[PDB]
Amino acid sequence: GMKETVSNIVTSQAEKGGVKHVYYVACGGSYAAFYPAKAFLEKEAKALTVGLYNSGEFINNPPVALGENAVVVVASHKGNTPETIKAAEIARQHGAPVIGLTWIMDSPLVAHCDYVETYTFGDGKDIAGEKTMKGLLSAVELLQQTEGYAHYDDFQDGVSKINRIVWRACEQVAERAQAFAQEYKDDKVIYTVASGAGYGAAYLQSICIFMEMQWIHSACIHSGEFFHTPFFFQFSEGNTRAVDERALNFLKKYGRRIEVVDAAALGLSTIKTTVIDYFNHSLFNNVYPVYNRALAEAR
Amino acid sequence: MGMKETVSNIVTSQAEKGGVKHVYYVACGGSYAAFYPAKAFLEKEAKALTVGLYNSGEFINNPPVALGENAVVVVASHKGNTPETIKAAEIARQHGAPVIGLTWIMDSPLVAHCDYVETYTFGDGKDIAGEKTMKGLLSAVELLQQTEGYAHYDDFQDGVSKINRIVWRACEQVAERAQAFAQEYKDDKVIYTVASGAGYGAAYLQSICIFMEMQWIHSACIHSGEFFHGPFEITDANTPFFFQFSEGNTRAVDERALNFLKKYGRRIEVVDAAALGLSTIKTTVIDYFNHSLFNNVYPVYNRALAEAR
Repeated sequence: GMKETVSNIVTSQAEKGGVKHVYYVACGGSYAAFYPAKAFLEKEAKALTVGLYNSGEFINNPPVALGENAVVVVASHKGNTPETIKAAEIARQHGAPVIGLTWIMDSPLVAHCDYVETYTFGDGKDIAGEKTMKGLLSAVELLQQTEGYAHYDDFQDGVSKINRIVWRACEQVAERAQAFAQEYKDDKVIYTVASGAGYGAAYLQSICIFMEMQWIHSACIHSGEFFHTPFFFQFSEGNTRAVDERALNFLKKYGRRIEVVDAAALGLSTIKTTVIDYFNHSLFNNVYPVYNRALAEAR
Repeated sequence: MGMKETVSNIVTSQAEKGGVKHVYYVACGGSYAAFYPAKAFLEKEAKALTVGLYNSGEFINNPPVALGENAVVVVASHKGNTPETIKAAEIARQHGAPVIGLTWIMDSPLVAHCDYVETYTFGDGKDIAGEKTMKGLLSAVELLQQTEGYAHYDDFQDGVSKINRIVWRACEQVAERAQAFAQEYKDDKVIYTVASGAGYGAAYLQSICIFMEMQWIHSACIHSGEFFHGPFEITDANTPFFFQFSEGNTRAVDERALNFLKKYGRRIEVVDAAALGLSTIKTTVIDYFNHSLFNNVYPVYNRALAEAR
């Protein structure tokens, strides 16, 4: 478990000055999957630092605080990406404990980590166990076991709820997804829009899905960026909902074509407002496939 | 010298309160990516100091819990009237965090909500040594030097003394190529920028600003790290790339990406810091000068591209 893994780390490093620095390092889909974890530590930590790196950049330009007071968390689906493996090696060379997240438990990556955690994956998976959620649980536990986390139980409550929310949401959007697919099957460019701890899910939707999967041009616009062609709009619940609302109003005043995917309409608010931020990504990242499958099958 | 003094006042003021432990850079728009080098600087170089970089909207709606008496907030607003950025300054001040404001305008409403104000050079013929990005960086270098010490302080200052001349010469130097670029690309509906490292924000600005809102050409900014491995899925055949070839610790990342794109025969406009005279700056600090180079060279390319229509 993450709890136990972190316990072992906090123990192993206590005599070395403790855990002061957290680095999430991955490529591609796995990089975006750690954005909620970075957002969590940035919002919630008073002592711990957090950094999120592309694996290439990390191995070519490691931080000076990489050492015995750093924990490095690496992710690679197949446990094969050479740059992420090299990140783990470089971490261990500096005396930093390495947690690997992988689906393939005897991949090359496992050989260069101190701890390995796996996640649920594919159709039918339980969301409470998915990669993003393991990344978040690493952050939650690293916080809780170093400085304390005031909303630990609220977070675990959220973990116990998110699977049911997502399965229901996927059912709920299934009709709209059909219409969306009709209305957008000829578009060569679709923007995504998001903010806050869920931003990474919209970034994945642009890059991994529209561009790399469907040869549709895309960019992901932060909601705050409009002040200073259709839009696939991520309307979050929690502390940046007001940022998103302002952006949506703006877009509608230009009569843009906008597909709105609203966390509040999809039942996310059974999660307590103390932690709801951190569950936007898991909602959107597991709801978008309904829209994407429909889009692809209209083309 | 002014930024050294400001930070000196803050270090003194926060000393009997536990010291400065957290630095936040907050802005909208063009000011925001302008602080990416400062973020990259503290992330690479600091052992104790945390750094965060925020859009003002997100800062005011979701402020970090560490915002308090051991935090410093640097806000930037050009005319000093971004309501969100004024509100960011006010929220910090309410939390007991010293605020440094960056503006071109000493009279602006922003000045009334900052503990300290620094101005910066602006417009054509400006001293790059004094530009917004550079003041952001100097806040970071002084905050680090005056708290933990900074091993490359003098090298950093050397860089500051050279950057203005490097940038003006590079602007003259690319004038011819910029013409050719303009002709080559005048008919294009999509240009991607590519970059890595502490200069990435300049490539982000180049996409989202210049391209996507000066020629209304679809653009996006892609990190060099995306082009390490096949398959080549991201774009179709004819989509071209405006490629920021950095000097410093991520040059190798960029070199890999560049070779990947050439291997697949892509249309690439290369702007190379190494070929524009940045390499007089010591390698200990050269990462931090990429932004100021590219952000001040791109105008030449962009003016010619807009004219070629």
